Amino acid sequence: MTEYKLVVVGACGVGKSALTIQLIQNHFVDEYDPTIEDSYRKQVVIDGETCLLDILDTAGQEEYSAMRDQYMRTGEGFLCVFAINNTKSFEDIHHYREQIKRVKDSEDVPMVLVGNKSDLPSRTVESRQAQDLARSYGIPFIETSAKTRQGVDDAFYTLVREIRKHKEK
Amino acid sequence: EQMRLPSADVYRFAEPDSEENIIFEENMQPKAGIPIIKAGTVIKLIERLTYHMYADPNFVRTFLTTYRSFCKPQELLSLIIERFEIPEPEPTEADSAELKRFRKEYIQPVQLRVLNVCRHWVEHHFYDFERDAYLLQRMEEFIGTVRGKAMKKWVESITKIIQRKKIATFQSSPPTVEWHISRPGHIETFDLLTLHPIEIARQLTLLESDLYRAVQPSELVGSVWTKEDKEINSPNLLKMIRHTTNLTLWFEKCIVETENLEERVAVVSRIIEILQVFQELNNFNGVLEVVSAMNSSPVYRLDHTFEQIPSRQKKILEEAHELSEDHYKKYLAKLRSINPPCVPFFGIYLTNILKTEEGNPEVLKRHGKELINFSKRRKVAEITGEIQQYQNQPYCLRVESDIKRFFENLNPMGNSMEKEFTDYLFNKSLEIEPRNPKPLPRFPKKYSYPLKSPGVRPSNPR
Repeated sequence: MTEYKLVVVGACGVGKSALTIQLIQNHFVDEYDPTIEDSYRKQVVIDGETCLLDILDTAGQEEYSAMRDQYMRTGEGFLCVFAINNTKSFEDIHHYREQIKRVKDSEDVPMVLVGNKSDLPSRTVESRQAQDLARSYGIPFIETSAKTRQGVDDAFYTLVREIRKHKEK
Repeated sequence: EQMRLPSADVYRFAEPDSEENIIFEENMQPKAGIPIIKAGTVIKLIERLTYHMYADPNFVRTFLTTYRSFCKPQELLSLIIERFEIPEPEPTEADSAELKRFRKEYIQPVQLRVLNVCRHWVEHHFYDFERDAYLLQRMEEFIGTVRGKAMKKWVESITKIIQRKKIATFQSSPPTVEWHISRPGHIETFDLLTLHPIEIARQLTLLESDLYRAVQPSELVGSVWTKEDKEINSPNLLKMIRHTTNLTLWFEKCIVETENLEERVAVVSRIIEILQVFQELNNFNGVLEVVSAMNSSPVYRLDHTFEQIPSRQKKILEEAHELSEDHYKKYLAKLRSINPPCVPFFGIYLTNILKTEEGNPEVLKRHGKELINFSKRRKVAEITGEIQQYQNQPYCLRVESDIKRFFENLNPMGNSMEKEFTDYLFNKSLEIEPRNPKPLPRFPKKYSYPLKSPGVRPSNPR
């Protein structure tokens, strides 16, 4: 059974945690303990091929800025997350991708752009802006909602598809 | 054989327990045989915080560490004053007997529990009072209101603690301080290779131990180090992290600015020796400073440098790298087995508190009514409790104030911004060891002193 080492990156106050938590946790249990091992591992079926997702989310450690390279090098694919109510977090994505390209030492690293919607304030990054940015990098854009759990599966599953497309090519 | 309380109309806390106002975890408390509260209304949480049947130290500590998300300090004080002022039940049709029992088994115990909450609040979470002087006014006029002869000594003890709070040497012999090329007093020559690697590690362990020990639960609860007021609310945590980052960057800088290959091998070797003694001291923050520098993109790619590193030191580094692997599996186990003094890596606690607060709801709902999810807060309080258990034991090591100063005032970035500096380090990496197929250039030596390390073993016996 193939295992996919995924890594979540982005600014703080983005909902990086909520994205990964909502993937992992059962659809109708609002509960989580990040200390146990099932916290970051999920068996899933994507395009009829069973696989194991290993998600690294280091949310809360953004101030340890010199540890990003270390954490990033563990990944095969990356979710670059911004918040649709925080323009700065969207403008930061360029740096994260450039850092990922440097760590992995590759121009095409499996990658998806994710715009997360939690609660107020209101949207400042229109989906068109993100679709355009994603197109310039040659990667998928997925928009997700922390409240409703919409988009969460699609975001991770798309990354897995990008990893599979990269491994043939 | 129950007490018969007042009606809820007159005294809110007499409202009986139900599924709509309090619920419990299925297991009983450690050491004590008390129910573990899962969730309740703020009225019920305060009832149990000041319960008549027994004292609950665990619940008190957990409540006063975490209450501020669901209840304001001013509100908490109003509620415990309301709790304290217990009216007696109205007579049935006549008249003691049940009235004297009520005074003995309901009023007096509850009043003492309220005083214990005030004592614990004032002792361990005095920052509430420092930030809201009116809160302290209300507390003092309330504490001055308490008359009971049995209450007197608890009241007087609370007053004592308030006055103390209004105003802000080794056990065994520490080892001898180690010197290499730089002599004592000559701070002008101090550098990575000229200071003794043992003493670099010791003095960084003292700095990083102090930084670790200064961080309080008030900087962590509510995930406040990630919010817009992080500099206001979490200054000591941020100072701790900025030092860690500073030194990682300094290690990277020392490596990539040493352009001569032979000298860069000496620089990397010495950093691995510092890691060796960080590991001897259980300074895991220190261990990860080095490992982060070594896995940074400017250093990681230097295959010609790591080729000439002695095999023994490769394995030291590789072992340290493996701590971080598989979501800190080896680090977690190693920290749990070792005993103080130590300096743990804070980042894991940060993520776990954040994910706990993000991954569980603030409230639970039962029969349409809204209960405060207390088990969430207990889990955060367990993590902050684990942080505190490693803050009590200091290191048996002498401070060397000039070496201390050197590492405090370290500033490898200079006036450059983060992106600018990490680009500079990476461009330096490409200069000194170009990308294949480009040939490896030679660079002249920059160190006029000897490169040979004095090793990681104390020079004299004691």
